[PDB]
Amino acid sequence: LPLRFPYGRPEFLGLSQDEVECSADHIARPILILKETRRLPWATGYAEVINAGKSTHNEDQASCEVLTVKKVSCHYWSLFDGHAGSGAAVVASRLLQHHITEQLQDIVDKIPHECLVIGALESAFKEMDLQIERERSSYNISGGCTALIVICLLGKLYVANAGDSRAIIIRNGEIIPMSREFTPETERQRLQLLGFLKPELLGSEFTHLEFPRRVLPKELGQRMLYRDQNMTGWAYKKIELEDLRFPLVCGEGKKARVMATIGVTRGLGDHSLKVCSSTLPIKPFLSCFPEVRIYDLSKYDHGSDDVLILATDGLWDVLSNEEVAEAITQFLPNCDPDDPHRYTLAAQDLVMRARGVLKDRGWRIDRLGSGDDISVYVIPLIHGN
Ligand SMILES: [Mn+2]
Ligand SMILES: [Mn+2]
Ligand SMILES: [Mn+2]
Repeated sequence: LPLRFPYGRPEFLGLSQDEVECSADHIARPILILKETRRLPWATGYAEVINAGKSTHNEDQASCEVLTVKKVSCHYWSLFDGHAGSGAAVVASRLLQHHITEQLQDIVDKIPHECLVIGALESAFKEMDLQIERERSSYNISGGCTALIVICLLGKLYVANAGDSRAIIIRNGEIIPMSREFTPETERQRLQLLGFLKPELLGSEFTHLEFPRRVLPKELGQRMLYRDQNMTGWAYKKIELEDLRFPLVCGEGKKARVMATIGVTRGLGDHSLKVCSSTLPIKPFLSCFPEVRIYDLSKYDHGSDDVLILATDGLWDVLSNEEVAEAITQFLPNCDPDDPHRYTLAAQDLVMRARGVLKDRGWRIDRLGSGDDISVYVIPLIHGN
């Protein structure tokens, strides 16, 4: 089938086709930034690298614009971390904002108003999914992608997250988390519940229960700790045949997985994803619905160095919130607070601090660099006062 949109890098980078090829160098790993002569809304800074060489395309995508919800002005920043291809990421980065605009036009003025714009976003994500499900048949939309977006609507920042990217606010050196990551660990109980009530999704290969280690057949009938979908701690249970299957949810942290395949549990796409060497679908245990978090901009007067950082797992997998905050409060004093390439250079710094430098034959931050794609938005919160 033909692609739905041609693969590329975020539009606002204004790249020629040859420049895109020139950026896909797994060796050089150029850290593409926004041009001096191309300004983004709020003077937002963006920086970007390609993987170390695990996939020939940069499967991260991003886009941002000022949209107009009329029967009006809504700032939009988006970050999509694609996997198993680039179709989802590209499509979502071109059409989600339109799904946002539409779902907003329906509520453009005893339910608080913020609950309608939240509901607008969760409805929007659901219709970006679906559209990817129908057009999957007529277009090549490969893989899936995590989606993290923020809109600005009437002085409130809505950060909607569906994936493992992360958005934090640094306000006077204080880090304010504006998203939470969605993993088998943070979301075990939603999954185990679904395995129990809809057992055919486990299909006699997975148990909805969870055990502290791999359950051997020599322990068949022994007492052993387990965790159930409505449990937080652990209890014993006489191991009983069915518990020899592979555990639906297993691992610890960046080790945790659902059905030994995927480590992130929300996002878009992946309608066809099945377990390795199985006919078992995966998308049931997934959710396109984001968690929206709100930030009222008028409740505080922002300096020049009070930023909103959006990055994909490529950054947060190697650097800590703290580490990021430090490196950003330490970089911005270097640039004239009136300079607008400021934040583009802050982003480029973050990317550099995570990409690393190619040592003997590896990338090193004597800690190791990041080999995932890295995309970083540094949004200045002064432009919202
Ligand atoms: Mn990816
Ligand atoms: Mn990740
Ligand atoms: Mn990634």
